[PDB]
Amino acid sequence: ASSVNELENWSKWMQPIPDSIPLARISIPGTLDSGTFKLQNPIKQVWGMTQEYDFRYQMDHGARIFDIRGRLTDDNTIVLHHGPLYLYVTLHEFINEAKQFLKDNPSETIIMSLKKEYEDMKGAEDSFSSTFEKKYFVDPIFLKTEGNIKLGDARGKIVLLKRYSGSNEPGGYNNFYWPDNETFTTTVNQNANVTVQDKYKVSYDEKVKSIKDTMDETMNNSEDLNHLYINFTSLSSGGTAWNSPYYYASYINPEIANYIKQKNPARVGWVIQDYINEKWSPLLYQEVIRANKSLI
Repeated sequence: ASSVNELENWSKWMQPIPDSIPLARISIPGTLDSGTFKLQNPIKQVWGMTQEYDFRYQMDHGARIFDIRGRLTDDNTIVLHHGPLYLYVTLHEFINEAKQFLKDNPSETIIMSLKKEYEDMKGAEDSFSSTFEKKYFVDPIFLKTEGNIKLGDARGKIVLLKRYSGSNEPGGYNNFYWPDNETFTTTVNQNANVTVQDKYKVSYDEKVKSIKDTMDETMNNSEDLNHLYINFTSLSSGGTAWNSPYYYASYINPEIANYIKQKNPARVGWVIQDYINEKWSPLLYQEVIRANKSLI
């Protein structure tokens, strides 16, 4: 309704935000490689794994943006993958948890980034894009409206963020440029712009600076509703032992959590991170949600 105490309820933090506001303006916490919580093997975790708890936990902690990577199986089904590794998760598994969360908390909405992570299996009857639309995207939860999506036409639906080419069914965010490992800017739909900082695999120093720099612009340009700001706090960088996404996340998450606190911004943008949990002292996702206080 009209109170900043509705931002402290994670499951329904999107309730008090007016139905007028374009999803881009709102600042939302997200999860990188959302389906890696099932990796329990040691040599698998230090490489793949970027999250520890399931989707529902992720959503109950305030997360609304999910990085979903997939591969086409010969059984004609889309499954979650981290590079070549088969995460023991599937798409239906994700779409079903979303619906569950959205039924219990209809005041919310989840944005689902979908990207082809691995080459299709030979048995594949149809293509990856076509198989997704024909068998999944056709479900009624997926919002089929485009343009600058308002929080009003998104409640209860799933705002798909296409990150795969060859789409044929309208709905959500259209596939835009997006180069490998770096910060960039391009134009999305009719009325929109995107500045994304996906600088994975880079030094810790450079990384932190890139997050702060990117978050610095979103802060100044707080009233440009026509501008998407995706800020990835993830540091993939392999190296195994204490180089893993977990080692890095221990510093970056709290680090950025303070940055947002101290500065007391009016906009922080869509912040995607690794290891959403409650270990980290400051809590990034909570601070990202809180910066939306300016919208009520």
